[PDB]
Amino acid sequence: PLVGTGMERAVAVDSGVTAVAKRGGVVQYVDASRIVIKVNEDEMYPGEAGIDIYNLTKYTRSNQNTCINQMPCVSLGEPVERGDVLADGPSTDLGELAL
Amino acid sequence: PEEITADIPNVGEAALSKLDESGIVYIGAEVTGGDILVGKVTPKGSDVKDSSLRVPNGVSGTVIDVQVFTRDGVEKDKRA
Amino acid sequence: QDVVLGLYYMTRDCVNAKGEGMVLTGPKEAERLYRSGLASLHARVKVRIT
Amino acid sequence: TEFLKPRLVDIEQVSSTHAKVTLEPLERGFGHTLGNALRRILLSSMPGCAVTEVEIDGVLHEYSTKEGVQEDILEILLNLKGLAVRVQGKDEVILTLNKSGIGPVTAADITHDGDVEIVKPQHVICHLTDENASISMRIKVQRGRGYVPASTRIHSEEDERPIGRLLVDACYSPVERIAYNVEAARVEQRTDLDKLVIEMETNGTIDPEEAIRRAATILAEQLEAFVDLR
Amino acid sequence: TEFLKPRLVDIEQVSSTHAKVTLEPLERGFGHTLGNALRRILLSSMPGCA
Amino acid sequence: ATILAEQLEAFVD
Amino acid sequence: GVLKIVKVYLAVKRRIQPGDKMAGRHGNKGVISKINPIEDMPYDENGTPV
Amino acid sequence: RIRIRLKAFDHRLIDQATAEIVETAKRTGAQVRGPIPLPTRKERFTVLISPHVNKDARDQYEIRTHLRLVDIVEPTEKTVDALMRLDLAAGVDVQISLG
Amino acid sequence: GQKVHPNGIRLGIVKPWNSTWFANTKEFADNLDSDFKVRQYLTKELAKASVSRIVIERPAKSIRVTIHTARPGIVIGKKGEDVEKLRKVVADIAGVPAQINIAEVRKPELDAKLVADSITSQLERRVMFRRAMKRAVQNAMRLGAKGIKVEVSGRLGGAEIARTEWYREGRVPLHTLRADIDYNTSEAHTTYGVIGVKVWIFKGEILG
Amino acid sequence: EIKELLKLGDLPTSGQIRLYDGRTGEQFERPVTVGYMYMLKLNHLVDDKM
Repeated sequence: PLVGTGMERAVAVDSGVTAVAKRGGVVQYVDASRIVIKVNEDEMYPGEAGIDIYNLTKYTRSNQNTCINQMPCVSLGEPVERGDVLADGPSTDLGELAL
Repeated sequence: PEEITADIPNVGEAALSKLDESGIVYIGAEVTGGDILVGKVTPKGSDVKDSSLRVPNGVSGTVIDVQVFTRDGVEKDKRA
Repeated sequence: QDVVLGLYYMTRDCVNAKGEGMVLTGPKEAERLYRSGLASLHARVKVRIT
Repeated sequence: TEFLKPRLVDIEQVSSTHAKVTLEPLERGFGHTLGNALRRILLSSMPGCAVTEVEIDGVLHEYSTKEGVQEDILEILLNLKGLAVRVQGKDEVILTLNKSGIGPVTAADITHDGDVEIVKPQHVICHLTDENASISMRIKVQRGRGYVPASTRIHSEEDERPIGRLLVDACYSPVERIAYNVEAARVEQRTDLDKLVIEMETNGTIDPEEAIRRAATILAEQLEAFVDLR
Repeated sequence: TEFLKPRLVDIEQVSSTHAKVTLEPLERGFGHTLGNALRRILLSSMPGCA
Repeated sequence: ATILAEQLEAFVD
Repeated sequence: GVLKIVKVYLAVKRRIQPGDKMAGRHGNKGVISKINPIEDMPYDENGTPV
Repeated sequence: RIRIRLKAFDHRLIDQATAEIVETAKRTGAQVRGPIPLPTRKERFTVLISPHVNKDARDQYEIRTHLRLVDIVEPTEKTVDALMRLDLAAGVDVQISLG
Repeated sequence: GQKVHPNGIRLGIVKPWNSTWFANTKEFADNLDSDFKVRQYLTKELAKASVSRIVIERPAKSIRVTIHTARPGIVIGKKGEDVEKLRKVVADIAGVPAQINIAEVRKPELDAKLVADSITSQLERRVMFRRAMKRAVQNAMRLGAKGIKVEVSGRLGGAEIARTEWYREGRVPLHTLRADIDYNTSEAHTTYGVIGVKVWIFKGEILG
Repeated sequence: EIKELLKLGDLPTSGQIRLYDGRTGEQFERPVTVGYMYMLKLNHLVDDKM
């Protein structure tokens, strides 16, 4: 929305339709099946070496017969922070809210 | 019991089409209204009928997914 | 609603427009002067109506 | 009858796509008539080639996803619907796009034939991320006019085609934006003449003097029904 | 890429100075092209004396 | 109609 | 209990057509009436249709 | 000069091919020689049609191999290469030969 | 052995060829052999799928197969799973890159070969041959065939003395070259012996 | 601030542009409002109601 109120970000994040990054870092981006995020060392546990693999929910039925679909909005080899969005859900555009 | 077979009756070479040789819609396709998705008809119900779940009137579409956790036996000789 | 706005804009007047105070031999050339681009839709004018 | 006739005097190309054209000389009052008529015809009825059927290997429907790419298959079909092709001889051709390796898939990677010309060598289609990923699509480019969509072209197609060919909507018209202006002509003895400055914006595939010639022939052959019969 | 030529189907001659040229069928958005072009020419360009 | 056709008679095929 | 359990997921793609309902964010409801061509739209002097 | 030898069983198909080739040539280069028809090979065959015996019983088949000689007098940069991507219809064996 | 083959007499005019390629005397026999192989394989595979016409077409050291079938769904299976499988085997058979296309046969009652196959099947599963023949004829007529003939021959009803019976309906001109006469044949390998089924389907005359 | 932002872009300050008509090619009198409204498609579709 060109004329929004800025509350689009909070609604599109806080409703869990986008794949908000749990731990920050870079990316490996296999993504055809899942976003693969390499974690920066400060947010990374000593054991469990660990890289976060996000499941994208592709074309499926909503409760009102609409289509809930997630699409990755980050490229390969691109830094992301904790709390940042990675996959845009239905009616979202780069973490905003596009009804 | 009722049966999942393509060998759909009375109706001719307008049943066996968007399906496999063992019955059920073959996935994808440009299905509309009046098509056949899952051949599902019984004998004794010259006394056969057509309960085969078809496509509702007025809708089109593409079969995106087929789920089957059916009565332990759905298989033909081997897809299962 | 739309049609009364179209009429209220059509049958009105302004104190100066294209073709103020010219004289017209009928309503047919009134519409011909409006379409060709020589008068305005609201411009006061002596016409000859029957 | 003291009328005149116009000619295309100067045809300037501002770019490869956006290009103006003059018309000189027009009679008094004719400028908006010819400009609006050529606008309506040049926006409705021009022939241009576009993508119609896309055939990707190892695909079931257009709502799936593929190995090694960014855009999903609906995104690929939209980015292929925006393509701008210019064939010369045939009216129905089949291209080929084959590419592996990490990096974006431009439109300049299509293995062209001799009589097809892809006029946008920076049109992006895919973003291949895996180096073990490949993509081999076979596009089909028809030629028509207007807008013919997938629903109507679901039964209209006579040539029984096999199943697995994704149907893309056909945006055939290569004209996107056209504006005309009626200036004052610089005639050395007449002051009551005008010029028509048509400012086209094409798809890059159509030649503007050819487009104006075709629109003029369309208008003349439409008016022949008024001329000959009554 | 072939266009629809029409047939002039009717001249309902109401009086000697009246006509109604029913005309069909044209391509979508061509009736307005032909009609507006003929109307502007007949209004402001047709030769004659008075 | 013939006025407009003779006006457009220049750049046709 | 249930024996033969076959679920098939169609996906219609509906475009827009005379009769759908659109609305802004302010309460301006609307049933989209005519789907005009590009040519008949009101274009500004830059050339872009609305 | 590029001599081009089109060979096919269907004559119409061959003709179509030839035209296409000419078109390909003519846009890029200049002075295409022309589509010269050489003699057709009518390779005939007689066979006995009975399974066992009846010698006067026979079918006489033939395969009409048509030849089209297209020549290109000036090979430019653009022209010769244009044929690489420009494959012709199936069932038409082409045979280009420069010089 | 009176009659000329209806397809064979019309290949130059109204009927086209199935194998559609050029080759010199060197590679021609081999090509033919390959075609025979692939076709045979296809028949074996897609028996349950109603397949009418395999059209082979090989340009540039790569084989393009085109399978005309009444039900693509059973030949394709899941979208690009069965077709793909078929392809590699085809390639192997040939020794070149393979490409399978699948044409959908509109009106399988009007396709002659398919009808013949159906009849054969019926015969195999011990129906009254005559009733089957009638069905074949009737159906075609209903569908809009200008005419149809079917013929069945030998050990009919397991009878010791073999005979032939045939049903015609509408017009089926065979001497007329411009007539689109879809002819084809099949064989029912019954318990008593083989029963050969011929069927002619006249779509209509072509004008050129 | 809307007017000042419309002055940063090269647009007219009133928010209103003169618009021509695609049918007749001639200017609408009294300039009209053109802008970008964020319009939504509600799920009351007409081929679920017919």
